[PDB]
Amino acid sequence: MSLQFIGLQRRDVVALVNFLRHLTQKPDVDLEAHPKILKKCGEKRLHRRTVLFNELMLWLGYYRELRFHNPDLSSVLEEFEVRCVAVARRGYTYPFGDRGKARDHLAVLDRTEFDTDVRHDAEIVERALVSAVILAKMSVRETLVTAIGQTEPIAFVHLKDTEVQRIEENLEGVRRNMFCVKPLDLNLDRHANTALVNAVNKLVYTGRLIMNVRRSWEELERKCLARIQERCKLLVKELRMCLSFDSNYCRNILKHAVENGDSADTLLELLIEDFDIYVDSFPQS
Amino acid sequence: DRQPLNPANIEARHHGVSDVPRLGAMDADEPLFVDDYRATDDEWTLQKVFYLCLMPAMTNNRACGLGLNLKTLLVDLFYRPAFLLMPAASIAAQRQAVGEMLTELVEDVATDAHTPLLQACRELFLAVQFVGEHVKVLEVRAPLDHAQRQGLPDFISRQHVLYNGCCVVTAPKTL
Amino acid sequence: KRDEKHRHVVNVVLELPTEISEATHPVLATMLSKYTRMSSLFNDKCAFKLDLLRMVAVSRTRR
Amino acid sequence: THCQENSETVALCTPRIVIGNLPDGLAPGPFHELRTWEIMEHMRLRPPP
Repeated sequence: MSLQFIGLQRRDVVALVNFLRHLTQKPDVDLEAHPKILKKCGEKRLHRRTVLFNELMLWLGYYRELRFHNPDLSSVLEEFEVRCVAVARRGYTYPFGDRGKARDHLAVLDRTEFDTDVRHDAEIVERALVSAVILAKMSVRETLVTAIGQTEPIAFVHLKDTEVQRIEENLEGVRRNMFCVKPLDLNLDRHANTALVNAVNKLVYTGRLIMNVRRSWEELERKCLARIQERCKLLVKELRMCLSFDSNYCRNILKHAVENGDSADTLLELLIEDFDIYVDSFPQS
Repeated sequence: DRQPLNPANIEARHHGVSDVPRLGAMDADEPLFVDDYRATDDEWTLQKVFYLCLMPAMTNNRACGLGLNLKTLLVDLFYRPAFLLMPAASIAAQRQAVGEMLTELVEDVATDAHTPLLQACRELFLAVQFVGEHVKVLEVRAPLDHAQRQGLPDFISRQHVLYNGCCVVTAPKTL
Repeated sequence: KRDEKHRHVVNVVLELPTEISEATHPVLATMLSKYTRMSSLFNDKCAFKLDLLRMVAVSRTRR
Repeated sequence: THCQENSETVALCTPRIVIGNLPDGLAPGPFHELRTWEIMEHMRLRPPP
């Protein structure tokens, strides 16, 4: 995919293109995580309109790289389905302090089917996690907060803390890098406890991983969307003073919205299509 | 068409941009060229009131819908050298120079002693910048709410909306 | 020939009078490079006509 | 009223400062407007200027 800047050298577009082509094998995937690459785009080195166009081109290439690299979910979703089925089987034949509310929470947990669009998997996996954690806290015979309004926190139940800090370091590392998925199953779970506790710990670890990769994807895509709308509004404002055919034409490109993903994609392909037309309105070098 | 319209990749547009395929793919049932989702809830409510109860009451149900064949009307109405050649720093001559149908269209409805017929027609041609599309009949398959979905769960209501058309009072005898 | 391509653009598919020249119309001088990259749509002569019409419209705005 | 402060439910009471804090099923619109007609008649402004 051709990504053209204007006031840029050969070495800098080489560095930017093998940064954008080698992002998934680099830790801490964020633009501001590697800000020398962003200052290679060249703020204060160049004029305003050209560096604003270069920033918007970089953010478009970043959004295309994000949406194309497409964080995979189907295998971890399938093992999450069989783990929900396993916790449902283990909760049938178990004696509880109360049968009715246990049966109610188990009824919320089972028959759990995910939609095809990735937006509503998070709330369904969250209600599955809160049902599983209610079964966990009640099955170990300790109290839960029964205050109406406040939900019970999604946490591991009766764990040794070295596995807990292992979970914190793994989940923070995937808060940095979210494209290489690595489901690290808890083989360090101790036996001789209740098997329902072991099944719900593995289930809640996979649920924490799923909700957190969706959270990281949402926050990064929302940050990039806000930044690209900011760059588009600044370029419309900055280009407004000059008047020509090419100037008003480049204005008529960026009047399209950017709040949708595919709107940003058609913005990028349009802005790369007739790039030689409006390039006279932008000063070079 | 009778095929369901699933993605956001069918509907797209470019606007004020030299776009040959969207002028080529007119009178086609596939693309459904829409600008951007501007209609929010209150404007949707006002729009529904104006085209559902405010219009047919006051006309006493005498309106109609029409779609102008916009490409041929625009090529016979603005492809003149007084429009293509334009400067940006004798009334019989300019009424001849504008056209033969346009000169009977903007002769009094927008022309006064301050600006002649040729002057305001440049600003009128300046809105061909944002060209529309042809008329399309869209049918709206929509089930009911979550209340009376239980009665007949298979029935889906069918509405019929006009796109790039116009609510019209009387037949345009010049058009 | 690129001259033959541009002559076929100005006087065959878009059908301009020879008073409307390439060397005097700068928006057409930019739009020849756009129009030469499509080998199709040469049967609907009004399509490129409306394209050049809205492009000379966007050439002469105030906004 | 009943409210919630720290993961618990506790009652809460406060005085209605004015007469207007009565609910609709206690002192509705026309009652207040006839009351203001009473105040107008007592203030010798029964035709409002």
